[PDB]
Amino acid sequence: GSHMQVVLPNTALHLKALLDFEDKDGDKVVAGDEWLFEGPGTYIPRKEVEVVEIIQATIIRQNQALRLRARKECWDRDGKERVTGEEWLVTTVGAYLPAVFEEVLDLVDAVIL
Repeated sequence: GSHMQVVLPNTALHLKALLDFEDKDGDKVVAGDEWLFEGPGTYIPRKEVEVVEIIQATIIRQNQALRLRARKECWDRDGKERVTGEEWLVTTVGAYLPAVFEEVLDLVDAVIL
């Protein structure tokens, strides 16, 4: 195992959230959630989730941003199993964060000056 690491060089890894979450509101997970993690340097393997895959940085620019939206309905970004309507935007400077259930919709050049 690599144990907790340090702020990666603008890279991210895919983690799988393993936990029994039963909610009567209409949304519940059963040991089967997974998502990408940018800058997981301080990420540690906790029973709650488990390291699934890893990704280095090498594709974005210094301002280009990538807005991605969920495709299924179980990929949690900050640990909150959201639905396909949930989406997140990546603002890395020279990297590449391929989500798992969230696909990209387009590109957005950020402002440098």
